[PDB]
Amino acid sequence: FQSHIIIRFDLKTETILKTRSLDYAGYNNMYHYAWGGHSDIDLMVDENGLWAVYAT
Amino acid sequence: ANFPNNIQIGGLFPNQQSQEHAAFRFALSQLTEPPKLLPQIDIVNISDSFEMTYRFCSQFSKGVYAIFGFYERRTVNMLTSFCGALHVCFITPSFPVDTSNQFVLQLRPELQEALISIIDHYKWQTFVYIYDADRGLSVLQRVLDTAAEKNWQVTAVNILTTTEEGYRMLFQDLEKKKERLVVVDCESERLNAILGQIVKLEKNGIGYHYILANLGFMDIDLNKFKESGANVTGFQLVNYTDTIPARIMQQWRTSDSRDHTRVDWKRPKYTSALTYDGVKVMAEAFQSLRRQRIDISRRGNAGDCLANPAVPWGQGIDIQRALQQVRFEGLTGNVQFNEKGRRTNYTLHVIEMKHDGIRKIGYWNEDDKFVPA
Amino acid sequence: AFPSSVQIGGLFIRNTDQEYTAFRLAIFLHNTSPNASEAPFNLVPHVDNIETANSFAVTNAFCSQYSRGVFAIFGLYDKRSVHTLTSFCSALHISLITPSFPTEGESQFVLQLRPSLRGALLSLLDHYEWNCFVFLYDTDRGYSILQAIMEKAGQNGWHVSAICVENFNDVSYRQLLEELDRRQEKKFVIDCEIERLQNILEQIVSVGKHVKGYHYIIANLGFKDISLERFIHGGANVTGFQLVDFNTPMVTKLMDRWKKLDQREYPGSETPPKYTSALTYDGVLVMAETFRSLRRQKIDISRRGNAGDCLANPAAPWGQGIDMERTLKQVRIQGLTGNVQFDHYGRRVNYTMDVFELKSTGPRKVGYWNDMDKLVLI
Amino acid sequence: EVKLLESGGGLVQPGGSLKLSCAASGFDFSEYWMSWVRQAPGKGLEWIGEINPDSSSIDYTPSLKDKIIISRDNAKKTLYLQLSKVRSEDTALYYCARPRGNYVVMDYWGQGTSVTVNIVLTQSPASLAVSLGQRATISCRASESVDSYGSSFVHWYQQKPGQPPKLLIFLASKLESGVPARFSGSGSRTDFTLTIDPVEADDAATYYCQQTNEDPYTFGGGTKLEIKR
Ligand SMILES: *[C@@H]1O[C@H](CO)[C@@H](O[C@@H]2O[C@H](CO)[C@@H](O[C@@H]3O[C@H](CO)[C@@H](O)[C@H](O)[C@@H]3O)[C@H](O)[C@H]2NC(C)=O)[C@H](O)[C@H]1NC(C)=O
Ligand SMILES: *[C@@H]1O[C@H](CO)[C@@H](O[C@@H]2O[C@H](CO)[C@@H](O)[C@H](O)[C@H]2NC(C)=O)[C@H](O)[C@H]1NC(C)=O
Ligand SMILES: *[C@@H]1O[C@H](CO)[C@@H](O[C@@H]2O[C@H](CO)[C@@H](O)[C@H](O)[C@H]2NC(C)=O)[C@H](O)[C@H]1NC(C)=O
Ligand SMILES: *[C@@H]1O[C@H](CO)[C@@H](O[C@@H]2O[C@H](CO)[C@@H](O)[C@H](O)[C@H]2NC(C)=O)[C@H](O)[C@H]1NC(C)=O
Ligand SMILES: *[C@@H]1O[C@H](CO)[C@@H](O)[C@H](O)[C@H]1NC(C)=O
Ligand SMILES: *[C@@H]1O[C@H](CO)[C@@H](O)[C@H](O)[C@H]1NC(C)=O
Ligand SMILES: *[C@@H]1O[C@H](CO)[C@@H](O)[C@H](O)[C@H]1NC(C)=O
Repeated sequence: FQSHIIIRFDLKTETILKTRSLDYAGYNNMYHYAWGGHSDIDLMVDENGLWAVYAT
Repeated sequence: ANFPNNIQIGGLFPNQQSQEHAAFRFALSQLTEPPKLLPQIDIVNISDSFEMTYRFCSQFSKGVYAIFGFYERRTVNMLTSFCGALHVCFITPSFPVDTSNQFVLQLRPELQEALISIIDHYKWQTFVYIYDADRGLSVLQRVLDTAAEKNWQVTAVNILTTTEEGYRMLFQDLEKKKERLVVVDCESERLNAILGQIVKLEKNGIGYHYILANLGFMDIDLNKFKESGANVTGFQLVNYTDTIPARIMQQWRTSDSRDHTRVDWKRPKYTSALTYDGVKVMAEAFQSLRRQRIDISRRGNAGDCLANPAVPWGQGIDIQRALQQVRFEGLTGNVQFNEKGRRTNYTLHVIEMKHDGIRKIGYWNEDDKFVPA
Repeated sequence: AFPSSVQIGGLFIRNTDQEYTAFRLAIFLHNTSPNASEAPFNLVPHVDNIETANSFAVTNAFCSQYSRGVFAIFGLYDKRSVHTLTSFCSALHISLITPSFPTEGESQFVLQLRPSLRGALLSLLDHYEWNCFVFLYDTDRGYSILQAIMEKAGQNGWHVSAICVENFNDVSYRQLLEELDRRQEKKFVIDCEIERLQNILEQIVSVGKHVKGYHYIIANLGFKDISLERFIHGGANVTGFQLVDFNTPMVTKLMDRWKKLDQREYPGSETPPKYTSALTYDGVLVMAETFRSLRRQKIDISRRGNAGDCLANPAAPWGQGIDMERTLKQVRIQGLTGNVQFDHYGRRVNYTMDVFELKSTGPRKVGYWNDMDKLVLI
Repeated sequence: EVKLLESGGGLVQPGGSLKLSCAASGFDFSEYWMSWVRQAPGKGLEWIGEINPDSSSIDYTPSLKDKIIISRDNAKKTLYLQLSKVRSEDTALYYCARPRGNYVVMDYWGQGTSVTVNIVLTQSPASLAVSLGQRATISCRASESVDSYGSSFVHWYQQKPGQPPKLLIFLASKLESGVPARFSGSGSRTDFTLTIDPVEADDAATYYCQQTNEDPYTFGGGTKLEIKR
């Protein structure tokens, strides 16, 4: 919340492992989508792996 | 409970010293009902959209429920958009406009149709329309379109863009023919200087029929236009002979609490009556909200006005419906708004003055049109 | 110590694909330039296509661009968004370069690229000796043309039948045309939007008034961009104005790149550029010229401390914004629309347009209108 | 400027009812309500009675309400006040005045006459004497607020013995109409001040500061002004 920090959380063991910082990314409605709503960072996956779409 | 004990009402006033502010304060002081209205009045330049939107956002963040203020041609679209987006009601006595939402309650009734009916009654076919640029050009379009259907000859003259020499040439062209017909559509504070210009260097008498397109006929000094053959026809919305307006003005006169500014007299304006009735419709709407036991109180402090996922509060539609479904008798008469937020089902007293005095020649309605009397 | 990257703002409107394409092409041509003097910096555009929700969306976009630290904003507006955008740009000392319809009230921090169309229209209506005609107009671009026409009619004794066709449909267009032909009205002046003008022309062809004996004057800055094919065969009198000269070395130099562009990478390049796209290109050139002139003036441009919220309790105008506006009003460049030069009100001054007429072979250049030389015929 | 005529001042019998004729010439009482004020010799004025412009309901003095009854007609513009059991101290100078809130010119009190049958303030200097054309300043300290409901709610009345009192400065924003006096309220005015410049022989009268902020409007001790030769 209110930070450019990507957090990995376990849904089975309910613990924390990694809390990294997305380098040079906007947060708190800085680079949101057209609908807004604090969507500055969008995390997705595909057949090649894990990708993050943001703005710089 | 049903309604909060105190309800915050914002206000955007052009200046601190005005008769409208005195009417606002007196109408607030008159009410004694359990729903109390706490006013937050800010002096804001109405010709600047940045200052007006800063005041609007500050009042929205403060937690107001409705805003009573004035606008201009520059800030009408901004106010309409913000009220339609944030679902905040705005009650205004300013000039009506066609581009508006249902959240803007315009207390001033329209006049673009009564003027056409009056012109048609007088069988006018060639006339000079002197209009003000910073007052809305919808009435000018309507006049031009009606001329296009009815093959009239309208000479459109702007007040700002015409100097004294242009007025002299125009009026010489008017006295070239016999029937001089002029329709003036301008506000009283400028119509006074306009009429002084007409009576000082130009002249009238035995002809020169004027139709003054304004809501107040007693608000202007017609003594200069008196003692001559010029005929003046105008519209009157409020007259101080009926029981309710006379009682309200008598309570205003013998007020234990002294009013602000300097005076409240010397040709009182109809905008003060519109402000009084705006406070009254606000009060009756909030009392009707309390009567129906519909919850209006804010569940949490309002955030920033510029939130991109701006969701509307759920009580805004109820507030707008309560403000719209109002019918009472006030200073200006029957106050009733249609589904579009403008005043409907009203009357104007058509008053003519032809070197004898004041004579009412009929009245104009939205259904019966101009009925002579 | 001028910054190597200068941030500019871009605000775009619904149906602005081609003007945005021209903006991007101009950014490409400025950024990747072989000459080191043409590009001593790099333009960074912060672009917002809002699909306007009036002043709310305009204010949101303006605040979003203002927080990023832009120096000037290249934005468009309509009748519902000109006042709020101009007031926000003037209050916060942010320059606004606009190719949209010209205005009069806004006199601070506004540079309008579109020239006024009242002088050429009045000169054409008085050289043609028109005294009784029908003016079909709309209020999507202001009231200046209608006010000027009514003032000229009052001062000259003309008979102008003014009709607003904003809420008119095709059937109502046909009824209006038949009614006007019944009153023996054959002289028309049309001042409407492009789609509305095309619909009016289609209705005119539908009722059959494109035959000889009917005269139409188009109050548009682009005459060759209007599909006038049936009017050539019918023989109707059509007179119009053109702002960009296609037989200019700069314009054909641009057109060489325009026909070589890719549609899938530069959308809207499948058609020749309109006058709005040419004004956008000229505006980008004007921004580059004024930034270079600010570089030559040893003025260190920066918005490090002014980046924040627009609606702060104390107004915090940009300190160097008046320098940017003074440098912007002093430019005099040569571009697609000819001589681009501005007065102290930020309006177009010293511009030349070409008055064309429709003949049996096509549009024929008849004359040219200049600001100080009025209408000169060939 | 409306005209007020009041004549017929004379002694009466012991306990006999007395009446004063107050005629509003040039205007009517419907425009401005007529109020009667009683002032004793060498003492501040007291509100004897307040009437209405539409002749609906009338008031009386806060000290003696039922002891005096005043009847006024706006259409005839005539007011008459009567009382019972008149004593030596009850025979004071009664004067009628139009409402000053309508206009500056409307603040024209009647002539007033005497027979032989609030607001607290202190004005300084009590003894003032300057030559013609000089500038005079008098400070009237008050224990109440200097301004009620934002604007000032005090006034200065230039009264003389046997002459009709006139209000020169009212509410520190509207001076006397018709004849514009050079002395008027200005500034914040914690104490009521009015700089008279230049002075004149006709401008020599007793200036009393009455504050309308404190109910009711009662004339204070005031300051005496003359023309030094
Ligand atoms: C309320 O806001 C309006 C803006 O809508 C203010 O009007 C603006 O006033 C300024 C001066 O304070 C004008 O700037 C000057 O314009 C003249 C040309 O008229 C130019 O020669 C000067 O160099 C200077 O730029 C500005 O044009 C004007 N804007 C308009 C009329 O649209 C108004 O002053 C504000 N009122 C108050 C009491 O603050
Ligand atoms: C303005 O009003 C006067 C008064 O009614 C009009 O004068 C009348 O004109 C008609 C026809 O010209 C005569 O039959 C009447 O006898 C006139 N009445 C008087 C009292 O003189 C005058 O025509 C009106 N002006 C306009 C332009 O309609
Ligand atoms: C237009 O306004 C008039 C004035 O108030 C309305 O007339 C009132 O109607 C109600 C209900 O029909 C009556 O109880 C009142 O006695 C009427 N008052 C007067 C003075 O006649 C009229 O109903 C309104 N019309 C509409 C369509 O709302
Ligand atoms: C209008 O534009 C023309 C150019 O089209 C200006 O003529 C130029 O004037 C400058 C001097 O200021 C010369 O150095 C150029 O060589 C001229 N260019 C020519 C003649 O093609 C003209 O001065 C402009 N007028 C105004 C009033 O700005
Ligand atoms: C004034 O209002 C009264 C209300 O009783 C009405 O009878 C009269 O006709 C009105 N006068 C005018 C001129 O409208
Ligand atoms: C590039 O253009 C500029 C401006 O005309 C000129 O000063 C410079 O010499 C040019 N450079 C080259 C390498 O031609
Ligand atoms: C049509 O245009 C031509 C060329 O300008 C002109 O000579 C002719 O008079 C025009 N005819 C009409 C009917 O306007």
